[PDB]
Amino acid sequence: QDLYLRELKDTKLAPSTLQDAEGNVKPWNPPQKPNLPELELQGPEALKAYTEQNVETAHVAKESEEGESEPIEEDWLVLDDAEETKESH
Amino acid sequence: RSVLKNTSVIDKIESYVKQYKPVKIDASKQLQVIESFEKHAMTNAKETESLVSKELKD
Repeated sequence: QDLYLRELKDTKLAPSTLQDAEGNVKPWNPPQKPNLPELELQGPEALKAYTEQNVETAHVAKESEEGESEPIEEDWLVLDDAEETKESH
Repeated sequence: RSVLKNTSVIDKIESYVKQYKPVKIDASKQLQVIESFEKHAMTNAKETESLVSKELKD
């Protein structure tokens, strides 16, 4: 069907200079290559956070420590305050 | 990864995860201080345990 044929040939070929050969675009007055693959290519890193979330920050955890190796001057206080609790107990 | 047809980053952040695959280790650092706390605890415990065993029979 040459209706279908000529329709599909113009359908294929009229944007084929926008897809097959990159002679960017004749009817569109703004250029097409600085829309999606140049501006909007960094789109998702213009739409999400840059240099922390997309670079993802493989980050070292803060090494949380013990009671800093001091028994004496606080274990005696814990012992005497425990005497005071057992007074109150 | 086969979802994104225009991939270009999934091997990058894949390698970024496999870089940080030795993530970070923990700490069972306490082998000097925790023995001191259980030493004081076991000392007071054995003192109290023998004391009340004496005082019950007394």
